[PDB]
Amino acid sequence: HWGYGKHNGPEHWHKDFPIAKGERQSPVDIDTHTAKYDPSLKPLSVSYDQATSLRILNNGHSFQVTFDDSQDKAVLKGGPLDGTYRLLQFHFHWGSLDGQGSEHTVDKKKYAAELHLVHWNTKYGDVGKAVQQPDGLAVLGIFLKVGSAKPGLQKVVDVLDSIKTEGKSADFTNFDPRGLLPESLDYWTYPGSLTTPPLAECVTWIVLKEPISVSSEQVLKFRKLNFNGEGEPEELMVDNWRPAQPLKNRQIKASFK
Ligand SMILES: CC(=O)[C@H]1CC[C@H]2[C@@H]3CC[C@H]4C[C@H](OS(N)(=O)=O)CC[C@]4(C)[C@H]3CC[C@]12C
Ligand SMILES: [Zn+2]
Repeated sequence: HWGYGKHNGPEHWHKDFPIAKGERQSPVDIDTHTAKYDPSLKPLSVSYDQATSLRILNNGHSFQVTFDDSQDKAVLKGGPLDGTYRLLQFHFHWGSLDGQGSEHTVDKKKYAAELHLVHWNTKYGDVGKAVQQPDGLAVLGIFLKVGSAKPGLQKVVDVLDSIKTEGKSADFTNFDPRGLLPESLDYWTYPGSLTTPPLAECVTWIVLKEPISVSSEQVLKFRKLNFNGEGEPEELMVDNWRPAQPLKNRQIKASFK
């Protein structure tokens, strides 16, 4: 039932998922001047050398690239995290136009899109158990601006024609997510939630300061995806972002001065 439209979008989600009005909801506006530099924060450890991508899927809300998370092959550690988080999938949020699409904002600035690399804490054994824990998930968030192409994204863009509508999936092996990362791992971090139903308050957010640049042609291909299933009225998969939620009693910490 839930989606991003007038009648089922973010302003409606609290009816099925009352935690939507909870104390640690995501995304948020990152007020860069209010974020506290924390010299105690460790550099983020991103270990993706042995990542095994499996499939690419249109779930009717985004598309995701799924990984083998049955072993510690692609893990996030350090930064604000205690222990080891396995990469499950990455997906994106994007806009109908370049001036919107990101879920996090930076001083109220919206980017064209936001990449989420979703990881779960191995101490909880499976992602279903991890989403029931306040430190279950770590999501690495990367902003996309429009300019030069990101060569590492092109393999993703080129298969989207094969998963146009909700339910479609394809083999997507040997995709290296290191090709999606910016130079700097400087980050902001805060305790938050999933940004779609069920909006579980299980996420340590790690949002990189440095955006990646993608081309207009790359993001145009995201906008050709469909929310609808094949044979239903065509509704472009655009504006699949939740707006910024109240920060309430939280502190955003910066890894950098
Ligand atoms: C209730 C469940 O079975 C959980 C276990 C794993 C969860 C998924 C983990 C991956 C995240 C990514 C994502 O969240 S985000 N934007 O905060 O990274 C959309 C929700 C979704 C699909 C989650 C939906 C709820 C799932 C399926
Ligand atoms: Zn997301």
